[PDB]
Amino acid sequence: AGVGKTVLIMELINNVAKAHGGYSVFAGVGERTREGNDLYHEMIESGVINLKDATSKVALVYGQMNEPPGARARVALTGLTVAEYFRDQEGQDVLLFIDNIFRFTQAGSEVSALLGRIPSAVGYQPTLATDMGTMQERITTTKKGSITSVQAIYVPADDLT
Amino acid sequence: QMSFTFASPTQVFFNSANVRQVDVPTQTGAFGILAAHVPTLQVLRPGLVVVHAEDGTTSKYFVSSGSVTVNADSSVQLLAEEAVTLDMLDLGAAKANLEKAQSELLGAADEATRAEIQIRIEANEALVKAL
Amino acid sequence: VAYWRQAGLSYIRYSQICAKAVRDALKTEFKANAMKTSGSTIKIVKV
Amino acid sequence: ATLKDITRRLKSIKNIQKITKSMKMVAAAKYARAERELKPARVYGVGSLALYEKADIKTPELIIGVSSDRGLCGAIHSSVAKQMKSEAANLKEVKIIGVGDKIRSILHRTHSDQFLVTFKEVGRRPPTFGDASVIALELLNSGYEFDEGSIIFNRFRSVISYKTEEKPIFSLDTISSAESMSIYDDIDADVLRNYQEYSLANIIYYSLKESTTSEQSARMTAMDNASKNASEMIDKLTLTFNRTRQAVITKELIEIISGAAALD
Amino acid sequence: DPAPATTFAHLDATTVLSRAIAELGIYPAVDPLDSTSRIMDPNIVGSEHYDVARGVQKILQDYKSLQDIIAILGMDELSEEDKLTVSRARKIQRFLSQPFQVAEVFTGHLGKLVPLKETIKGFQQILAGEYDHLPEQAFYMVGPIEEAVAKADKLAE
Amino acid sequence: YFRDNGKHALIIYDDLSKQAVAYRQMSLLLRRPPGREAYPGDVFYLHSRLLERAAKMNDAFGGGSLTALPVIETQAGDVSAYIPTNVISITDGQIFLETELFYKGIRPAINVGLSVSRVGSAAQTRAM
Repeated sequence: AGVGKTVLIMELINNVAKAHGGYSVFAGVGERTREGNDLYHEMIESGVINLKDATSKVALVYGQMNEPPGARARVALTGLTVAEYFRDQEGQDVLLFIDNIFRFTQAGSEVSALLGRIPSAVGYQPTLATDMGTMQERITTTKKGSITSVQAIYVPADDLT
Repeated sequence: QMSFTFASPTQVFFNSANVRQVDVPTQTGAFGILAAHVPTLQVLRPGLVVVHAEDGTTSKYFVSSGSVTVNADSSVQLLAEEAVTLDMLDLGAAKANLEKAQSELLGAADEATRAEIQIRIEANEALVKAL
Repeated sequence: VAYWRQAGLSYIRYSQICAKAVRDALKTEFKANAMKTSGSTIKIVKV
Repeated sequence: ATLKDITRRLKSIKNIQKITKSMKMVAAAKYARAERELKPARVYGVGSLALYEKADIKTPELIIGVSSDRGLCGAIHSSVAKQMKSEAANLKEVKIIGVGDKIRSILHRTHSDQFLVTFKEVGRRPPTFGDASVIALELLNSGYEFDEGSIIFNRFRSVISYKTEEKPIFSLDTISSAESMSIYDDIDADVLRNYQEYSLANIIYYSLKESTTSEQSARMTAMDNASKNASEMIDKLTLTFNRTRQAVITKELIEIISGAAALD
Repeated sequence: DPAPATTFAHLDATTVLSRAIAELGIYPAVDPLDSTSRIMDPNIVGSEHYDVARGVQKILQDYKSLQDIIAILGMDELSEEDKLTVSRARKIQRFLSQPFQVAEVFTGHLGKLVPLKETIKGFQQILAGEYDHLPEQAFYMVGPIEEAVAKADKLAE
Repeated sequence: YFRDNGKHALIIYDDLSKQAVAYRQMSLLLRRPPGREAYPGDVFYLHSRLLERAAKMNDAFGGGSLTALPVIETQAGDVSAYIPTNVISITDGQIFLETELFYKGIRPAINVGLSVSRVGSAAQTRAM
């Protein structure tokens, strides 16, 4: 955390998304305003977002905590939707940062309950997999390019069970 | 040839090394064990060991005590209680010790003590040999 | 049996003093190791 | 049960894991050293036997355990213990010297009266020739000398091994009149003795140093044992743990909801 | 689990299969000190069985205590009687193990049957230490205890 | 109000642990679902939205700030409890205090590992 994880990621973007003409989408899932800020300047600073240049190579899409669940939940579909735009349209091999998808997941579960639905044991929406599956299956490699997914993934409860 | 084993608990210097002679400060005083020297068992005196090794060397040592062993077998065993190459003794100390030691002898008054001081004195002598 | 086997004296007794006297001799540099190499953590009991 | 119980468990095991390791590496350090430092000694002590080798002397009349002062970080002592009581049957005069208080410890088996002396805390800050000489010297004096017996010590053998030795212990200059004694000439119930002595010292030292080495590898080893055990054991539980943990949650969510959903 | 919990109420003899045991490859699989019959009696089972069993039950139970101990304490510094029992228990265990008489397909052996007295006797014998200065191996997958001794012999090679 | 008044405030929320309870109690009482750990799910959101309102602002906002010290009182180190866990995932670190030390008299009594300022090291006095 804060090790320049993001930085590394920027560097990756730099190495690749520059190199091969990949672009990036960042889905700030469960991000702190603070962290999105952090990124913001990091990108600004880095000039991998360039608010005067198209060397702003990243569209930042934010689906932060502070939103209603639905938004955060859906930010996943959304982020996908952009990259698909780049992918197919812009032929791209997209780097898709969805960070931290876990919180998205949480959101799914959050609503699950509040969708009157049973989520499941461990809280989890029982559809957890399908939600995912369907999401994941959008994300892929095709005859359209690739949406290559760099996903910040929290070790939930430092458990995985 | 004679296989010379030179050790102290501290160190093994030679271990059955084909040394031609070692001349020993045994309590004999010496007997300068030749490769053709009858096997013999000796208790070591404080004096100096000279390791005439079949190699154009005679190596210098002081040993305090212990036992030296001349096996029937080609091996000679210096099992030196304190084993030093003369290289590490301290001359300065010796003299200084020696006066002191004698002094203490002058004040020694058990047979044993006397023995001991004298021993010590002597020690300094046997060191003094080198030193 | 003379003065290091005195009338008595262990050869040890002697010996150790000899060696000890050697240890006493030599340089100091070495003597650090000396007692170190001639501890006597041998505490003693009869049982 | 519960995770409690488990953690209660875990807690310690983990502690253990560490502890064992503390004890381990420390032991290993000592050990490492002990071995290392053992080289000149090895020779030296091997030396000690010089002619005991080339003719042992028989005593129809000197059992002496040598162990460290602690154990149960291994059954180190138990080996000698074995070998010494076993000895004691065989023997003459059984007066015993225990270098090691883990020698005292075992010995009480008619070996509280039949100790002659005991030497103590030779580990925990090593033993030495200095010590050896000490134990040697006083040992003599006592009308106990050769009464045959053994010097039973832990002869270190390899990192992974030692084999606890037992010896013939002979110091009667008299049967070291007989035999070979002549042959490697230069002898006197002096020089004899003053080697017999010296080799008693050499051995006593040596053996001792082996002993301790053996222990140091043995505690380390004991600590090995443990940690390996520890680690799995932990491993296992922690799942089971987790499971039950989750079990909670799940169940609990049940209990709660759908246990106190619209249904309660 | 409630279900079994209930079940017990109706039971008369419980054959508790132990996964723990089983996994050791053991067939029989039973958790012995759970596999019971209430009609444990110095009368009905006669005391011979009963006691022998109680002694056995005990030792196994005791041993059981020890598992835990050795598990965590390695082994090796225990009472040697325990050491003995531990092994014995294993023999006993092993002896309790029987090859399969129908499932040579599973076993590659035939399985056996032990007329009860040879059994009571059996334990009495092991208890008697009669076998216990032996390797532990042979008792495994056996029928009558004598034969386990026989089996010992072949193994004592 | 201070934050926007370029002013730097510290609110210590003592305790939101207690809020969660109350709110759960509230939720459930509304005979309406809660969420996870039987606690309302978006209580996280709740708090997230609450807590996001604590911030370090630029100049436009007078540079003000709202510094938050939320407090959560653990029960037997059970941060694992989803809701604490929640809070953690929002926080900028958490300050773990350990009783053992306290009892030891060791005061500060902190569990150090668990005491965290996630990267709070970009506002440290060189002296320090």
